[PDB]
Amino acid sequence: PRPILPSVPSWKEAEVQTWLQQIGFSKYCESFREQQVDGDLLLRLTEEELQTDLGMKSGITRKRFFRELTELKTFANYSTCDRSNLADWLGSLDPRFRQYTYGLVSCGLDRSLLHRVSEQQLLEDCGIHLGVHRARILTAAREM
Amino acid sequence: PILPSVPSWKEAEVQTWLQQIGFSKYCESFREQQVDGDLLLRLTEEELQTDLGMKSGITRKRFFRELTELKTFANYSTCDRSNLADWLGSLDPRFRQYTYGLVSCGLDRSLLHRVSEQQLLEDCGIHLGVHRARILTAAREMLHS
Amino acid sequence: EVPRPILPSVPSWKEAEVQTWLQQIGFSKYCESFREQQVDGDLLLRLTEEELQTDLGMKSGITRKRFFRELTELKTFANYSTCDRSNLADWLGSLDPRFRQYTYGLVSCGLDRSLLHRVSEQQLLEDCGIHLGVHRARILTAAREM
Amino acid sequence: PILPSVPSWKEAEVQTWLQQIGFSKYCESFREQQVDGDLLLRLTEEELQTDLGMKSGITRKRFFRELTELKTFANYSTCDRSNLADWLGSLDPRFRQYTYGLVSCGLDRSLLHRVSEQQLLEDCGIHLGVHRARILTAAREML
Amino acid sequence: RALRLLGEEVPRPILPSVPSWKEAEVQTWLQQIGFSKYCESFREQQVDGDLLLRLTEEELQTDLGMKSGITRKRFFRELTELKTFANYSTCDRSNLADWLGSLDPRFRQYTYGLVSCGLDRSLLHRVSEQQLLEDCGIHLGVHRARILTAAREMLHS
Amino acid sequence: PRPILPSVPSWKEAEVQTWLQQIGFSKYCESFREQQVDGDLLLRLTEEELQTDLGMKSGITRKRFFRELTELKTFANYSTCDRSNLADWLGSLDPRFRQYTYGLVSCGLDRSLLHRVSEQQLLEDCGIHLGVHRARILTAAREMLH
Amino acid sequence: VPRPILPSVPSWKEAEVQTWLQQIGFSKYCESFREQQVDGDLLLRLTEEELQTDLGMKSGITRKRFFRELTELKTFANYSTCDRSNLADWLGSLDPRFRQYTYGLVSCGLDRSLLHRVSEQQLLEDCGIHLGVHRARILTAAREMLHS
Amino acid sequence: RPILPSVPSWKEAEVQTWLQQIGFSKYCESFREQQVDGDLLLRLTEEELQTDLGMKSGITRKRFFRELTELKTFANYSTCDRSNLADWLGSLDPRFRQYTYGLVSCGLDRSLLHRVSEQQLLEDCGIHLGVHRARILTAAREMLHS
Repeated sequence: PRPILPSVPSWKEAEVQTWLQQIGFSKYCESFREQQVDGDLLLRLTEEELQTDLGMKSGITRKRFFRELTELKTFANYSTCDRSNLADWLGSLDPRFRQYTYGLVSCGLDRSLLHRVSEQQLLEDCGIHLGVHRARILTAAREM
Repeated sequence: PILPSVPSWKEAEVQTWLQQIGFSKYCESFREQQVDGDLLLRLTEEELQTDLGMKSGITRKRFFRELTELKTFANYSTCDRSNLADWLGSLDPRFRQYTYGLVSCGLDRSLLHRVSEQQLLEDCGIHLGVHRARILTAAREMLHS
Repeated sequence: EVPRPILPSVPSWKEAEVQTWLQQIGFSKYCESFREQQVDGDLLLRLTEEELQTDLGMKSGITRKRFFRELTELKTFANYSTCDRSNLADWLGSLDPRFRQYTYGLVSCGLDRSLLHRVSEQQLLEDCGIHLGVHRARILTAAREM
Repeated sequence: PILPSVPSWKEAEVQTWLQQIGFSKYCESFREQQVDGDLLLRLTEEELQTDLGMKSGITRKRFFRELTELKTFANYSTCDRSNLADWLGSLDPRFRQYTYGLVSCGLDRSLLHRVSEQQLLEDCGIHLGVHRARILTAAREML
Repeated sequence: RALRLLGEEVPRPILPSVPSWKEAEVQTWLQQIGFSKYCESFREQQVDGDLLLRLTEEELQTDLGMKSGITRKRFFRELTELKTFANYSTCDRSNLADWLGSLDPRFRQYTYGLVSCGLDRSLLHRVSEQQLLEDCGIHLGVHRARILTAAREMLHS
Repeated sequence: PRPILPSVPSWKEAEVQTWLQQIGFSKYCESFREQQVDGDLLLRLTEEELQTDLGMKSGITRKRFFRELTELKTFANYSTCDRSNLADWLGSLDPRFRQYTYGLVSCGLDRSLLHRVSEQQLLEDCGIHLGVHRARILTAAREMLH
Repeated sequence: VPRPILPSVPSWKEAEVQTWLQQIGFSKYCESFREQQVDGDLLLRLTEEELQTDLGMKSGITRKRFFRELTELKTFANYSTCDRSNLADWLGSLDPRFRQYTYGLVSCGLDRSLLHRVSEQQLLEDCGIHLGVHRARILTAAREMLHS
Repeated sequence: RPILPSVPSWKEAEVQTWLQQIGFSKYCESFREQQVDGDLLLRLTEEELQTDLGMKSGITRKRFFRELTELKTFANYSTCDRSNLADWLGSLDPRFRQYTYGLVSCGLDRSLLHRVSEQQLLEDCGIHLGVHRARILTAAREMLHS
């Protein structure tokens, strides 16, 4: 079935490899192995890195990949890196927002600091690309 | 007739559709690229040209003509809780095509009032200004709770 | 010497009628490209400079100008009844007969008489393909009254 | 004499004119490209260089010098219902050359007042700012 | 009485009617100024008085084959002298030459540029900075500013 | 004798070499040696230098590298070059900010000067790329006792 | 009248330019300067671009050495033939080093009376004064000049 | 460990000796070929170092500038520095002494310094650190004149 609370931030190369198999991306196992992609790097993967460093030339294939990564990010356990439980805060707003947890905690944001965050920061620093999402997160952050 | 549940389509249903619209030539590319319903609905000019090998702008226009038809008469119920499809359709039947674009950003009826022109263009993929403006206008004259 | 039929239902034209028109206007040389690219009425009415150069192989700007001269004539005298419920054709024509050529551009965006008042300059240029500023300005002005 | 009806010229008359002005070398290109009166009047720098193969900027300048003459002394009556030709000419004989530019956008005397500087440049092909400004000024005060 | 125009250095004739010059007179002038090397190019391209007066950096480099910026500068130095002392009577009905000359003798060189756009004394008051640069080919800002200033302070009533 | 926090500013080529081995970047030992990277240069290393001069072509590899370097920078002993103890000031704000110490002291900033620092300075001169971090550091700097 | 102290560079011919190149250790470039027909006027107006592309001086360092010599020459040159209003002494009074800008200003037809109206853009683009510090000083002093 | 070296007056030979002392003998040939003397050494840019002197590595350039900054910090500028800007800059911060030649080359002195802008200190005088620019500017506005 579908894995329950995987601790992706603490994943090692081997766990990333397993996940690539499960989602039907075995073709890319070699690249990910050579590049030594662990949990931290997987969560922070960009379009650019995927295309140039991991050899995923097709925009459609990349879209499929990010579709899977988004799913993983949505259901991951962030407890090692998420002391204030931003995951649950984001999830309460909309389950789909949970995917942004690692982006926020990687900049050192927590519940208490969230109120002061700017739109630019959510886009550039936290990697929230959808305006709709940014706006909703911003709004809710100002009112808690 | 029956409206196809394109959001839930798999590669095989996409392959069938390509045949029906006279694009059998492209079946192999779509198979290789593993285009399912979700990816079909979200297909861009760029992806069509570069990743699927549809070099001609005219051919791409023909393709989008067919895709727009499909999108107009698709069943979105699995992914469209608030029934944005009918809201769009009531404005103009041709706007139903934008359903998946809106629900893919997590918009629904309640959130629609707050949407910006930039958001409709960049996030939702509504390319025609005329359409954007009409959708924006009608969204502001909704229920604001 | 005007191509026959006059007052044609270009929106409903198929490849064959496009082919016939190309012959009549002395562009037989391009029949093959139009055939290969499967240009019908709808696509002919929406044809761009870019598509004409790249996809249909009309390399000369002067040849493209000759082509658009003919296409403008066709668009000016075409029957748009199937696709133009609000009769934008007559509205445009009343302003200036030459403006009737913009009918398909306006109806293809889903504009009609009632919506026209709200249209912007950007919309007329980008969405409706009205390239001449003079024309855009006149159409815009008249739209803001109705 | 009588001014030639350049708007109605066919390929053959364009060919004749090229010979007369000493541009015989370009007859073949003009023939291949099927340049008639309408296209001759609307010819751009770009078309002349790329489509007609006139590589030299100096040669193009010589060509436009001849074309401007032709435009200045052409008969526009078929296409110029409101006689913009005479209006332009009265301002400055040299402005008659812009007749076809204006009538091709569907302008006439009555509409002229509403024209903008951008429109005269982009739509009508009036490249000299000085000329644009004078035509604009006079158009607003006939209103 | 600083008249070096009666000097041996200065190309003959003095006060030439350059607007009416034909290829042959252009050829003669090239010889006098030590640009014989370019005679062939100018002949081939059929440069007459009107084209000589209107010549641009671009035409000089690409169409006439003068690849060096320094050589072009030398050329324009000579052309500016010619333009400064030329007779513009055929083309300058309102005597813009004298108007420009009264401001500064070296501004007379702009005469053909101004009359070529259809400027005259009466119209000069309305001229813009853009027009002097793009239409008249006055490249030096200092010159543009002085001409502009003087034009705005003209009596048109 | 072994110190807890390493004195990276005083490191020589040999200590840099050792560190590369420990973090699994032995592959790059040669490049670092040829380029004569010491502690000072290691602390000041940029993306560009890492790619072009040290031959680390992969953006993923560079990310792994900087992940290790950030840790080193966070826990380094800066006492030789940090007379006013900006390290502890930054650390008090957030332990993760200690990584910016060498950036600040390399421009000649100290506690007394910190109040005057601008956003542009923190970005261009000090190399603080994260907006969130800049803003927090800036805020705290303005509200200091001069 | 045989040897002058301050050289009349504006009136120099090719031959005097050639001699100067030899003296400053740039004999290697004599042929290029000869071929390009560089006289005093052109020497004084030489740009970075012309020096690199037309005269073949590829190195930025070599160009810097060249301009170091040219700046000296420009600073001490006699401009009397072309400088009626004595802008040279005006510039010199501000700072001796600013005398090097004389030919740049007189070549645009500036003089003392016109100086008050000059703009920063003009000093940079038309007169070739590249150092902002120099432009600012010249601009400041020019604001206290009397115009007509 | 040179005491007050008169770098502005240095000839090719002294620059060569200096290169040897700092472990850059590899670059002696290029510096010789390009005829780098004291004046050119003090005014050297990243661009000239890369393109004209063949120092391809950014890291090597950084090492070089580290040495040059040291030399500039300890140099005797008396030939070119009549108002003793060197001591004024040094009194502010010993690390500012390195900017002496940049300032005096533009003809600046103690009395003029106040009129300089931040852009001028960057573009004309080659002061790359914003923090340094701002500190020099501030102190210049508050100084005692005659």
